[PDB]
Amino acid sequence: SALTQPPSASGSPGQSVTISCTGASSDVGGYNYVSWYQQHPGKAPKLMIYEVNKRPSGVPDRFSGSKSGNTASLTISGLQADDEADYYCCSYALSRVVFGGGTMLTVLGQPKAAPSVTLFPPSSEELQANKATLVCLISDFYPGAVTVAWKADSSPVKAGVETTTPSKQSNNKYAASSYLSLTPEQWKSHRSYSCQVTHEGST
Amino acid sequence: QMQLVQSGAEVKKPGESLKISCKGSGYTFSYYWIGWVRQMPGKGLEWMGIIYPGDSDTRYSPSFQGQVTISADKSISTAYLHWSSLKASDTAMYYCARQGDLGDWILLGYWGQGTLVTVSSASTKGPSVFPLAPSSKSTSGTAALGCLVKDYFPEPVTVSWNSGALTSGVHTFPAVLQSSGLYSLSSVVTVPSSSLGTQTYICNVNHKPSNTKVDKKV
Amino acid sequence: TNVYADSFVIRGNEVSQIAPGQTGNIADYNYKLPDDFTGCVIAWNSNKLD
Repeated sequence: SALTQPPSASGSPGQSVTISCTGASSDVGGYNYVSWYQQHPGKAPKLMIYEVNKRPSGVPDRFSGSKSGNTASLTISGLQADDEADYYCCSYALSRVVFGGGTMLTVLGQPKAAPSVTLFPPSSEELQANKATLVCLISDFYPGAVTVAWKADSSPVKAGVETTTPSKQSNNKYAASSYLSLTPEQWKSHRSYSCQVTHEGST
Repeated sequence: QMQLVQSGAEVKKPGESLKISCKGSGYTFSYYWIGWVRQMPGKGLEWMGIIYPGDSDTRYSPSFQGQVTISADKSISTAYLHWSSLKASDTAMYYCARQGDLGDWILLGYWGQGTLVTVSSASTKGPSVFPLAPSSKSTSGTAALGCLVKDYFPEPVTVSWNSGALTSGVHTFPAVLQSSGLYSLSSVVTVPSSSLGTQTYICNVNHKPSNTKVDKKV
Repeated sequence: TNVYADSFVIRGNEVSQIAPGQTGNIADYNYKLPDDFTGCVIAWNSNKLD
């Protein structure tokens, strides 16, 4: 059977945390055929724990495996900045390896502030043809979730809009960018378009 | 020191064959299980199969018994991963793993660098640049300028400023997938409002897949 | 009425000792079978896996 893991994990730096893993298999050889892997954003994974009663050589003692019944667990001695990465558990009992759903780990302690709205109107060169698009950017926010909205002359706009929320930097700070395409005639049909953040209310 | 090297990113149209490689070094490529792992954008790892350099004793995944093939060459110590009629869902990062000096024979203690694969119905088309002039009606405070790039499928498209100058105060945000299959990004720069048009404030866009150079001022 | 599927690994040639009546350190100290044993002895190469 396939493995399962919590959707995401959270905890404050310095405090210990435990990540669960359900679906461990077994065979006539034993019952400790469980391993764990870590993968930072933008690179390949890395083996972290195997044979939960032990661990690979050279791995720091900050990672410790455990298991109880049909559910494995991974314990971290202390959360740190370098612990923000994905974690996956695997089983290798029946001569087969199947990875679980994974999980995202993040650490708290960072201060919250205000997002950064950046609005640019259509360019003077694109309006001369049948192509125009608005640009709105957001950044300088700790939360990893945000949505953008558009409106013109108090009339909301919900057509032809795309937005992403990638990371600005690796220092706990994400960013986002959105666009809104339209024709030059539609631009002059109403007042100047506006951008909305809706990160922490009216913004 | 053991290490594995893989081929660069691969781009093809839907329903086309593809084959990549993964060469290992620092160890005898005779007695170490080799395999490949799938990982779609935002998804977890997915194992597909392993092989033994000593003999072609392939053990594919139950979900990849006929959708992909795995093989390796002992005369050069380089694995291979061939596809047939790539589908839209095949775009994913593929890592080649192998066993270590300890643990089980399917522990996969080591991993590769990864090989990216992407497919799309739209054909390649050079990027279109547009200048993002500052707001002349709200010049109060700090001014903001930039250039908008649009209508480019290739990912390697990048942007620069002043041919490499302006190390600070400049930033380029990643691209976004458009409904038409193309991508679009934007680069901005923040400087004092009194410093508008300091020397040239010119944008610089590069495109290696087609070697198309686009220079435009804002 | 019941079945016991035992399993273990040897160096290949020691299989000659895993049988009723046979002798050797293995059959004498690790895995001894009675005269009334009833079953099958199956083995295969596992140099790549074990």
